[PDB]
Amino acid sequence: MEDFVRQCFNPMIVELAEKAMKEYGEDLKIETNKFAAICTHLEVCFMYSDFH
Amino acid sequence: MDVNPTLLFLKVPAQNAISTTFPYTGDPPYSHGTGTGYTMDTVNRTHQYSEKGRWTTNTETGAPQLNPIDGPLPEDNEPSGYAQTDCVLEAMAFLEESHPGIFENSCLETMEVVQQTRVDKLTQGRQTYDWTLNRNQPAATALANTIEVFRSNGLTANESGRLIDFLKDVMESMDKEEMEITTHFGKKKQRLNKRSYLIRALTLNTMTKDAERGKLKRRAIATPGMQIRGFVYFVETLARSICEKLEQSGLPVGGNEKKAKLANVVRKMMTNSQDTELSFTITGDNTKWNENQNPRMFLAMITYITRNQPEWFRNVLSIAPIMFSNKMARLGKGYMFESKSMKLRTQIPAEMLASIDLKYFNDSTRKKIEKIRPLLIDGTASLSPGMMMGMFNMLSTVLGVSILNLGQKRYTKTTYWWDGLQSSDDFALIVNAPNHEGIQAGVDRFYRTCKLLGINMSKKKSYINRTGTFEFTSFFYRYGFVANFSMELPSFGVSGINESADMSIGVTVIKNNMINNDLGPATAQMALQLFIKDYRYTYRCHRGDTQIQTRRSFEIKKLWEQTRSKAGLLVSDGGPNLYNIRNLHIPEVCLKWELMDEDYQGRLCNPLNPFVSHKEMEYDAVATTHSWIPKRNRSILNTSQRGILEDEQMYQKCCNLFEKFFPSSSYRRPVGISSMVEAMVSRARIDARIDFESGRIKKEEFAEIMKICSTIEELRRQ
RNA sequence: GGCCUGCU
RNA sequence: AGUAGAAACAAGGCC
Repeated sequence: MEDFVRQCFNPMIVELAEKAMKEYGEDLKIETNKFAAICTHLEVCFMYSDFH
Repeated sequence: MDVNPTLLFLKVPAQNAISTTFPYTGDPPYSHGTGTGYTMDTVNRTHQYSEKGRWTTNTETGAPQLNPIDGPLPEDNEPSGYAQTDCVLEAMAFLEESHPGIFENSCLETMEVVQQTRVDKLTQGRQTYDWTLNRNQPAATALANTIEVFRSNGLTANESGRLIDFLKDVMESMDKEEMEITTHFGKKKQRLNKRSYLIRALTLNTMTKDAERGKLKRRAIATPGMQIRGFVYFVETLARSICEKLEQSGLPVGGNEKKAKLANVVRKMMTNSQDTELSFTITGDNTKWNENQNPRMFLAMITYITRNQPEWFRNVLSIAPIMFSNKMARLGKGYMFESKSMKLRTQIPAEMLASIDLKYFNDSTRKKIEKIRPLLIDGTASLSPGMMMGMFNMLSTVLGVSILNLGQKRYTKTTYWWDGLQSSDDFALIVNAPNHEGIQAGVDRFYRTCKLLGINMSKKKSYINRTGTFEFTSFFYRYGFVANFSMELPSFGVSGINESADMSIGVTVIKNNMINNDLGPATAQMALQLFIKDYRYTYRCHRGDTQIQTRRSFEIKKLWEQTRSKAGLLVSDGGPNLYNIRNLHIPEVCLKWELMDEDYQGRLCNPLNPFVSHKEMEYDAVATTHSWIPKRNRSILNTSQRGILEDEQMYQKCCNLFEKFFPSSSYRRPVGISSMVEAMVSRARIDARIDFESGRIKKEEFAEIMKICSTIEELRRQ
């Protein structure tokens, strides 16, 4: 399912989400759903912030 | 009359005048060469105390290994490494029963510690063997090289910053198909296959031990690699947590607490005994302690301690004995030859001992090589069936405490009983009984049980005498501990850090010895005078009044002449000495504050001065121009590792800039996993934002700093 | 002869 | 020769 998270989002969002997951210690290979959730939350917050 | 100092013991009891028999005033013996003659002997002896064990062949490192555990019970008093697993587990189980909940609480505390510890903790260590250069490098340098290689070769989980993540990286490395390193000789890429890297990760580097007191024959001391460091750290943390909860374990505490514990034990045993019961204190000592603590017993203990704990914790704790059971002991520098007729000498690396002919060596080194050759593999010898030196002292002390506990009269099921205090490699056992044959039976039982657990009492350094007089790791006890002053004698000289540090350290040492080792007032004063004399003679900082001629005397005299209140100069600048028995706890510069001239006072403690090193035994110090730091040997320049100095320069520049950005980096280590540039840029942007919002920064400066940060980010992204 | 090192 | 004691120094590396 890594293709979905890697494609449906921007490269920067997935990169910083990877950094966050590495920070907390998790492995994206196992907890893929957590990776997708983190990317989605980051995209939500960025769309909230931008254009203001 | 033939003066005879030893005849003084006809009147003074041996304990009181025991300081006389400590020749701690002359240079300690120093190893004069290669530690490869003692390492082979250690390997051979370790394989000779376990020869009856079960041989095998490791299928990963491809080297022979010995497995003495559950071997045949010893039949002679000679040292035996045939520890019995059932007996070890019985000792541990009885220890847990006598102290309910010790292991559970220890495991909880260690789980917190392991979940919390950071990779930076591996830097606080002594010399370690870094597997990327096959040399001994400081802990920080070895860790940096290891992390660099891991990042280069695809291992990057340690970037999280936790130590356990680095351990995961270490374990994942051993499965890597082929590691590669980029060591210099312009640099080359050397690729290590799986087996070569695995043998290099398990290898131990052995160097001869220097400055050893109380032995005629030199020993060998080993330093572990960088992969095994973290697991050993976690295991040692668990063992220390367990020992701190044991009343009979003296290892994890200082000298005075050892005195307290031992006195408490003696009072409990001797006093509580009725009139009819006898008592006997054994001031024994174990022989070949390291060559018999088989790591498999440590694995059994670690598995019994961690019962009913999360599997991850159990694995991370068990990994250390598993790696130590397969250790390879790197031989050492290798012998050296000579040619009397041809008038020349040659050095042979220890690696080619497996291939070199035996026509060169002595009649003893030839036998040692002939016997160690079967174990050699790629220049290292298998050393499975024993330890090299400590590295598990806490756990070994736990074992000793268990065997001491095993005689509480609840497990003895007999009139005689024993207890005492255990400090790794040293014990004091206090037997009780209703008759002498009872004491004999108790001693036999203790000796046999220790032999079963795989630890041997030394019968040539142990005596049993009625309770009272006894000794324990050089803390003599005669109805109350007597202070022997000859052990702390080496500490009195100038330590050698720098001027202010040396003054503080010397006065603090004198005070402490007055407190603990019962140093009298007059002796303390004479020690103070001698220390000042030595300090002046070493730092050329004579009193100024004197006509001494030295490289530094001219302007010491000039400063003395210039000053008004000459009784305020620091002893480092030629001032008078103002200490006494009542001022030893006050740092010098704080002592002469009232007597100082304003000009000299201002010049002395000036932050702008370029000598203070911004700080670095607890000696009370005051920042001052006399806190400079000494140079380094600069011996690397000739070698091929010249490039490391440029790396140091660049690292220092970057870290100084970071210090500039983040004030707290110096005080508390900086945490976080964002690259340094990104952190610096984010801090700059937020600082400018807040300043512009309410502060000095205006629109022009805000725009300039923001565009500079934008171009910095652009340069980064390239 | 010159350079470099005095725990590498 | 000398220091020293289970192995070394009595100078070493490079151009």
